[PDB]
Amino acid sequence: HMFMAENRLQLQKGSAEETIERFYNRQGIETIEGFQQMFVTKTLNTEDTDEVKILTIWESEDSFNNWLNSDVFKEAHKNVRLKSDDDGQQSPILSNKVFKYDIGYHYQK
Amino acid sequence: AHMFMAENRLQLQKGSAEETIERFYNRQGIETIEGFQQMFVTKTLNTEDTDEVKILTIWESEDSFNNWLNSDVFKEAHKNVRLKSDDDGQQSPILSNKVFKYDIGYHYQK
Ligand code: HEM
Ligand code: HEM
Ligand SMILES: [Mg+2]
Repeated sequence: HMFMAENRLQLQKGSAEETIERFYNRQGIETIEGFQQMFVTKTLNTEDTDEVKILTIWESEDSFNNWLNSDVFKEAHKNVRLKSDDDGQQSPILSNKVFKYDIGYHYQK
Repeated sequence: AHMFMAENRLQLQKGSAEETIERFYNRQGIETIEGFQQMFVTKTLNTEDTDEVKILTIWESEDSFNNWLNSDVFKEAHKNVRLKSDDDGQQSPILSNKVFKYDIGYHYQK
């Protein structure tokens, strides 16, 4: 079975679009053996905080862990700040939460 | 134009995720919809008292999804689906569902 890891970003209202633009060019995730796909989504119809989800699809959980442990993961996140960080005041990113999934079925037309 | 994702999130009785996922192996018309691209059916990995299965559908547009939602094939696919809360839902492990909708701002394929 494939594996999915989600990073769920809790953002200030209206900041989804500027946040998504940060994901346009790859920073090495694609070099990890077992990486397959990524989607970056904006949750529609939110009334409070904006929500952006980063969905990554892998041949296995092991592949994902390999990326978490990689230098490219660190490089991609080096200038990322939460609003709570000492130098993070201007960041619209409030928090993140990671979700993990077994992919029990996939179909493509 | 951006792809669109619709999610149906199922809250399930503990232990019923795998049997529920098997119900999605066979297509029931969604593949005939103009704009339909992909589906993923997932089980959440956690320590909660209920199982959670998500059905993620990926479309060329929200319009395409709306067409499917209102279609005969949607009705056909779901005609025998019951919730535990239904009068005739005794054999159903499905406690509830909730729909979520997303704009896909970016996609990359290796
Ligand atoms: C620790 C909290 C995290 C925050 C606040 C965060 C936020 C961000 C931001 C803002 C970017 C774009 C960076 C830039 O401007 O160059 C990024 C990159 C990325 N993040 Fe996170 N992230 C976190 C951890 C994670 C985790 C745990 C995952 C696992 C799914 C993840 C998935 C990704 C991916 C796939 C990229 C693109 C990587 C690449 O192209 O190589 N992030 N993250
Ligand atoms: C009314 C609440 C719903 C429940 C309880 C439910 C549950 C189910 C179940 C158990 C199946 C397998 C059918 C079978 O056993 O033959 C199914 C089919 C399916 N459901 Fe739902 N569903 C609901 C509405 C939705 C919605 C709103 C979506 C939108 C994402 C969706 C997406 C799908 C898809 C893509 C299939 C496969 C259709 C095909 O192959 O043609 N469902 N649903
Ligand atoms: Mg808004």
